[PDB]
Amino acid sequence: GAMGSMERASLIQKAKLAEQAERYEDMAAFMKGAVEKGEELSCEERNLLSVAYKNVVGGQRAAWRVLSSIEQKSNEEGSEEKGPEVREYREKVETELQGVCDTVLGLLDSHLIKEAGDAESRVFYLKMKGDYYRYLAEVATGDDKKRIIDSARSAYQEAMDISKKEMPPTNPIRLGLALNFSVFHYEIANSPEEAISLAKTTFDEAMADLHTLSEDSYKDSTLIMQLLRDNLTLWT
Amino acid sequence: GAMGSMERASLIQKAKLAEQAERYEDMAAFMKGAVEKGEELSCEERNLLSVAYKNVVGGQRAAWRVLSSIEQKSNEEGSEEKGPEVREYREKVETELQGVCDTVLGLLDSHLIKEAGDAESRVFYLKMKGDYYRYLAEVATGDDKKRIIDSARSAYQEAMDISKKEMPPTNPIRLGLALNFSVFHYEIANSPEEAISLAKTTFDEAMADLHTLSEDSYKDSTLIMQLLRDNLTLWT
Amino acid sequence: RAHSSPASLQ
Amino acid sequence: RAHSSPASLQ
Ligand SMILES: [Ca+2]
Ligand SMILES: [Ca+2]
Ligand SMILES: [Cl-]
Ligand SMILES: [Cl-]
Ligand SMILES: [Cl-]
Ligand SMILES: [Cl-]
Ligand SMILES: [Cl-]
Ligand SMILES: [Cl-]
Ligand SMILES: [Cl-]
Ligand SMILES: [Cl-]
Ligand SMILES: [Mg+2]
Ligand SMILES: [Mg+2]
Ligand SMILES: [Mg+2]
Ligand SMILES: [Mg+2]
Ligand SMILES: [Mg+2]
Ligand SMILES: [Mg+2]
Ligand SMILES: [Mg+2]
Ligand SMILES: [Mg+2]
Repeated sequence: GAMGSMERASLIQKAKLAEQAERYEDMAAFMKGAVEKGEELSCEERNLLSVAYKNVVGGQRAAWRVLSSIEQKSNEEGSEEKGPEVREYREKVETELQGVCDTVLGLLDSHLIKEAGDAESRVFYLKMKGDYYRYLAEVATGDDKKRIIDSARSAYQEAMDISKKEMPPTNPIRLGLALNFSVFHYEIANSPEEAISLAKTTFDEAMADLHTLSEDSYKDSTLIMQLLRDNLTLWT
Repeated sequence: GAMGSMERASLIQKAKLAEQAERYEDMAAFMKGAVEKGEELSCEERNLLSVAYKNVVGGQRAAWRVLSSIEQKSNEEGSEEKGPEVREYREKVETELQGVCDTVLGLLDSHLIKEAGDAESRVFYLKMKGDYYRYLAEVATGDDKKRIIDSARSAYQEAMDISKKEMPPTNPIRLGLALNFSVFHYEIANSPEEAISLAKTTFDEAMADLHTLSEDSYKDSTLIMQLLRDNLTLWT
Repeated sequence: RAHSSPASLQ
Repeated sequence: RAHSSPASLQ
């Protein structure tokens, strides 16, 4: 690995610099290197890993959506033939997106999840597994689409089961998981009613637990609750 | 070259798709491939080339400035020692920035400038040469800083001489050249008075020629004139 | 169109 | 701090 000769602590420090610089591909490469040292990640380090890859895949998802839209219009009646280039370039971006998702899934499988025993780490990694299978599902069109969807579902469900047993309903990881699983239901699984029910239940259970929280925790939780509400508004 | 097997027209078409997708590194790679076909570039194609590399180098310049600021604070009295990592990563970004600038300068030298005979193309390429030497000068600290500065100056001056002889004072290329040469004087060459004089003269000469222009040309010219004014406001 | 979670959670 | 030209000029 290109990062094999760099100290763990140096990789972490450079990931933080890359974040400040908005160099997210570098940030991801540093954090991959840090994971590949083989030690478990701290809470802060897990967050750095997530931020890095979320930003990398987010640029790719935004690009893919623009290209897919252009390709779809090219396939309408009365659209002039322009050759293979739009499909080719959409495919290029898609393949790179798939490669990033595969990289993340590979880190989780080798060996982040298997060593994650505390709820906070295990749920966070299983949520990430669901997320990156969801990003794969957003572009999937072939024979394995059902299996990709199934993999996302399974990871999210495992995470949900742990989070309900082990975390308060206000925990930001639990909230963000439920938020993303609701988006999966709505956008991927053709289950808008399930999406809406999960968002409602999650929001209400969190509301009932806010009284237990410090001011700072309250802010963290209410931030994610607001996203649940925003989606409910969009969906109902 | 990775683009050697792709049709010229396909590279251009994909550059335009990459622009829409905000995939500027891909856009630059497509346009490099197009230049390397060996044919001269049209006005539109020159603009695509410029947009692509301007956006790539702009992300690198923004990152470099963030890292340089962090490095400078680390060198203040009472700052704790944190090791070589900030210098190393600033150097990494700097080297990649230098490589992009070298790539652009190489395209201009092999062989865009030598085949550019019309004022519009020649001035545009000489302005680009000045710009990318200016970006090199922004990060230069060693024995060749003076020569890098000299190279920027020389390219800009050549472009200025042609543009004054061959273009109206409202031409957007002439205006953008003069704008950038003024920024060179102010930020690179330690010549604020020259910067201010050039911006003033350029603005006033353009104002006196606006009456000759269509509505659409008027809009193009006045856009660049406003940048000259904004800099004058910042500098005076 | 929907909002998903921020990357950083704690 | 100063403004430089846009990339696209015509
Ligand atoms: Ca219903
Ligand atoms: Ca004076
Ligand atoms: Cl990046
Ligand atoms: Cl392609
Ligand atoms: Cl799973
Ligand atoms: Cl609504
Ligand atoms: Cl890019
Ligand atoms: Cl580095
Ligand atoms: Cl020159
Ligand atoms: Cl002022
Ligand atoms: Mg070590
Ligand atoms: Mg037709
Ligand atoms: Mg075509
Ligand atoms: Mg929060
Ligand atoms: Mg050909
Ligand atoms: Mg101290
Ligand atoms: Mg250190
Ligand atoms: Mg203009």
